[PDB]
Amino acid sequence: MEKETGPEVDDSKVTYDTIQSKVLKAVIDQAFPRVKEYSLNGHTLPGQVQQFNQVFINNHRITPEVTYKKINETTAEYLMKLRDDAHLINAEMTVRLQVVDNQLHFDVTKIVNHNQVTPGQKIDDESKLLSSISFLGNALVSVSSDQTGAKFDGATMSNNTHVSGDDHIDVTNPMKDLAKGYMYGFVSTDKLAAGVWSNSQNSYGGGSNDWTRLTAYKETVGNANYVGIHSSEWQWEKAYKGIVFPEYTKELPSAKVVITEDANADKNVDWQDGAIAYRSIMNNPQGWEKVKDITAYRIAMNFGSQAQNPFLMTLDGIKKINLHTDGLGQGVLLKGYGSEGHDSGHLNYADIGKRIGGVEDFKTLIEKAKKYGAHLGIHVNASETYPESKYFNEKILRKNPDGSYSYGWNWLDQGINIDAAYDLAHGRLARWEDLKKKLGDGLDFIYVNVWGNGQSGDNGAWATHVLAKEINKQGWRFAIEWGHGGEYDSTFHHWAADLTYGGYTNKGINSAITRFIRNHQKDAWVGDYRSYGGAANYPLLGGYSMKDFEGWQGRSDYNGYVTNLFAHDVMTKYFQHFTVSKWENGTPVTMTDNGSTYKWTPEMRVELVDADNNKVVVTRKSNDVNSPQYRERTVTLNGRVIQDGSAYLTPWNWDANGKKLSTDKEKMYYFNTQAGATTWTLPSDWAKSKVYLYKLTDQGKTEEQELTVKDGKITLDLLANQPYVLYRSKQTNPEMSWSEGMHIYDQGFNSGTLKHWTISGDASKAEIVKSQGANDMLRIQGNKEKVSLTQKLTGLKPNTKYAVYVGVDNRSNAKASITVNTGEKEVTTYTNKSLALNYVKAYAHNTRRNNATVDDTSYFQNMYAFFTTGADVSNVTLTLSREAGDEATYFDEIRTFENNSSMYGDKHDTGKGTFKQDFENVAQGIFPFVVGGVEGVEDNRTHLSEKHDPYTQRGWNGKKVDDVIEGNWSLKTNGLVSRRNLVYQTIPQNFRFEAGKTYRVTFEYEAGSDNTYAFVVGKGEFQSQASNLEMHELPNTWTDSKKAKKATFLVTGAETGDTWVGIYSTGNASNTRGDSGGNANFRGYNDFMMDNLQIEEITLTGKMLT
Ligand SMILES: CC(=O)N[C@H]1[C@@H](OC[C@H](N)C(=O)O)O[C@H](CO)[C@H](O)[C@@H]1O[C@@H]1O[C@H](CO)[C@H](O)[C@H](O)[C@H]1O
Ligand SMILES: [Ca+2]
Ligand SMILES: [Ca+2]
Ligand SMILES: [Ca+2]
Ligand SMILES: [Mn+2]
Repeated sequence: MEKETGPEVDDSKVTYDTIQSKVLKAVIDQAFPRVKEYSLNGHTLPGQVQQFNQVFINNHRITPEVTYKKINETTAEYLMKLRDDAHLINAEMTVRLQVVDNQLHFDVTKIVNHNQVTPGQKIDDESKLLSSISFLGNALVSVSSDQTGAKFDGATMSNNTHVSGDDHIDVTNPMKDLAKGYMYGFVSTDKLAAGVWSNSQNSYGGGSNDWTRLTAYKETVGNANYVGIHSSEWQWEKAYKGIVFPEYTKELPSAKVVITEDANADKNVDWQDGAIAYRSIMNNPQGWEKVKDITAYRIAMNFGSQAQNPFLMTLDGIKKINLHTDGLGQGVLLKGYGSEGHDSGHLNYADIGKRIGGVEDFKTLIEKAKKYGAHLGIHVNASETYPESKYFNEKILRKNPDGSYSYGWNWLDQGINIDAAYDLAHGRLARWEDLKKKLGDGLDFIYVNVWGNGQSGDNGAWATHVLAKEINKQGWRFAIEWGHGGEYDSTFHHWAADLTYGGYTNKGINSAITRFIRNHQKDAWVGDYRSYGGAANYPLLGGYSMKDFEGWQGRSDYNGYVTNLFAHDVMTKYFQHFTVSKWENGTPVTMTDNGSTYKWTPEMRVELVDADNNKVVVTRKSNDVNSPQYRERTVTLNGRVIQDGSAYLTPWNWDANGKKLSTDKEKMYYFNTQAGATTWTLPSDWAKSKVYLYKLTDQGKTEEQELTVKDGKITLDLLANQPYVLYRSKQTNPEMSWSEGMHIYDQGFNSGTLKHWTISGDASKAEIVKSQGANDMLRIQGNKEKVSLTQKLTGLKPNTKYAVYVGVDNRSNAKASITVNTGEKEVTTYTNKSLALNYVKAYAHNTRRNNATVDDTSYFQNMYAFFTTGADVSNVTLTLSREAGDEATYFDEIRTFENNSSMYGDKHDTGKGTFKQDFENVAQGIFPFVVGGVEGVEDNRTHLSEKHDPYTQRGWNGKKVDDVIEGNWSLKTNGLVSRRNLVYQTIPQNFRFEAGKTYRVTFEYEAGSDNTYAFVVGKGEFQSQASNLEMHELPNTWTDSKKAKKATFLVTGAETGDTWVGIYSTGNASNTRGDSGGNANFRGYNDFMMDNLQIEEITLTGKMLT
């Protein structure tokens, strides 16, 4: 390339003015809100040196008619009239330029559209809206190739660990052309650096073209090249299908420049100085301050009516983590907080799940969690819905150009995507307000799943900012699924924080510039995941690594959850208590992974600081990518080593909510991923103190040991992958009030003792033991006489109907029982040997080997008693018992909760009399059935279907069968045809067919096809050597009937007491009658629904005999 030239500047017809603070002067044009040049401490940066007196309004070029007024020494104002008759533009906007110390503020302070526009109302011609305002072509700041050290540095969105989103461009003549959007952008000389912020929600496209609030341009002026940073275009009045959006969707355009000398004392002026200064002018995502102290994120899952994780139970999980981390902060995402659980009832945000304890228990969870620094969030969806949801309506549904439904997710039911723009234009905001009204204060975050993938149409920067603003207005923090989503407002990105998702192209934001700026404000980054290479091969700042133990994707590994907190998250969060001040890259390395060999330039040293002038230095131990030292760092705090390679001894001076700890509560955490002794220098305020070490377990601080301090040092030679904590004085563990609000003490056997139970019989026969997943359970075995354990049920309401269950896995033939005595009445339920394996994937005691009870299996199933309190609730007792037997019974999870079922002779209490299940008052699950093994351990595709006429019922969109047969609820199975396996079955603890007695079993059913499902009678444990079943294939219920059919069967209990009945998915092909895809799923060809179950003990007489 040859040296470039462009027109010189003739300013003979220009009148300039100046506005200035004490430190910064800006020369501004009186004709147009343009800054020619900035001066600070005798140094200069150009602005827009060549006049460009045009703006673009709705993408039309306009020469504004401008009048000017200098308001005061720092502030000028411009009235800009905008007229273009041919394009129906008739408007005016007012702009102010204001110097605030070393900042320049550009604000559109008033906009008037002379066309008639009413937010929320019809507009007959959308071209009458004032929809976009662009000042592209007027740089807010620039640098010239004639200036020493002229450079531009900008960040774009990249989620590929191999590809940095950052550009670093020397501003030279000649240079390559530049006309490109950026999220962040800095220009600098060797004397001054500038950064630019804008609230513009412009996009130039997806990927690296998105979130492009700035635009950088090269312009050649005389003999110099300038690179200028412009705000990208701003949005204003918008509509969807002629309906103007609500007023709150309009945000007045704003941009700021900040200009700085050296800001990190390294005696160089570059983009890093700009980035430090940029923190004073940037938007900050709402709730960001909380992020640095949320050390323990995880998901607690409910799904398919099962109530795997009742709100009050999650509080016990929080207490376990509080003990095990010694008071680190927590963030629990409640996936399935609403309706029947995860992916039920979407859009009705206020519908808090009733079977997990409803709004009352959710409020209690939020309140009691505060003292543990545990913040709750919920999973919501703003992109698709199901017929059951109150908000399912034809008008909200997304249609394709050909008129067909845009079908969404199919799992429990077939959903349909919604049109998010229609939704915004028709009262979406009110749904968040309804949830806020019902739930009240204290919820931390809303996690909006799926948004950003286009299912509901436009989910880009503007639409996401609007959505985030609705959520933030209720006082909630915004969180999102995708690494690329919600760049402006999000504080958490699930695909950044769960390192296992999506592979190397779909992770967090791969930008040193962006991470420098915002590391402390969000978990949005690239964490350590060696097999992705590039930025993920041991990032020096770490990066959030999320695991779970409460059922999400079948995750149950508590111990691995805790070790991962300490292996990745403690130091990640430590760094978030400081701001990045310096970032030094090393030499490029060559890596090979994921099918390519590529160059990567790694960070080698990162420095951070806080408001107390503490200094943290993180250094990679080697730039050699093939050395073990590439994946090691040292960390110093004011020069003192706190991490070196596999071990750290890190101070922690913040309580679980982030508040500064008192001196006597200051501590240090030790963790080493390897065996071996390590030696550490103590800080001066520890060097002469006594020091005590504790091993951290689910019981809190254990194995107290005073350490020997020699020459101000300590040496630690402890277990690998085991957290420890150090203090300068002896510490104890607090009372945890286990299971508070649940009417019993320590329902999950987490307190390490049984002393709060009254034990009758030989107490040595009852012990707390760990499952194969380390889940503590009550075990009774080897007893020659009855052993019972009793507690009072406390805090009950008088004259109230209740259910109680205990999870039970009985490996003995001996009777294992749950008994409630109300003071006035006693009810009891028992099981002999358990015969049904547990297939509920989100449930902690399913039969997956790694959370098996014993012998690699789990037969845990909920064993219920139903009772009613009288006038006096001071002596209501719950007893677990086990008659004599050699083998073990395991019990875990005692849940007592209001319930209004009437299953026993039309009465509530466990008792004699005809059994009936109308499904209208189910405590949880699909009682008296339990899900079978048809899908193995799964988020089972059988659940309680909820009525919403007409959408859930025959005829809507050609639906062949009703989701709900009678009342508001039925038992629905979605699409589980041709599986040759058991869909669900009774178990004797839920309904016992007594030996030698005969029962009439009746129910109503829908079936979409002939002989796809069968009513079956079995006994003992089902094996798919296959078990004998009595098989009754069921015809479809709609080709020759306008409603569900009634079925009736006689069943005599086998002498072994283990008879059961159920529904089996046959080997027959279903018939979708020429329909396919979403239509076929929605219409119910492959479905089965049951309702109005009745089981009556009878004596065979007369014609019953035939
Ligand atoms: C990872 C995740 O959140 N997936 C949910 C997402 O799935 C679509 C893509 N595969 C993706 O974004 O990852 O959105 C759908 C709803 O449209 C589901 O919520 C996905 O989660 C899945 O939910 C089902 C139950 O519906 C099961 O629990 C799966 O285990 C779970 O991954
Ligand atoms: Ca510097
Ligand atoms: Ca337990
Ligand atoms: Ca019903
Ligand atoms: Mn449903």
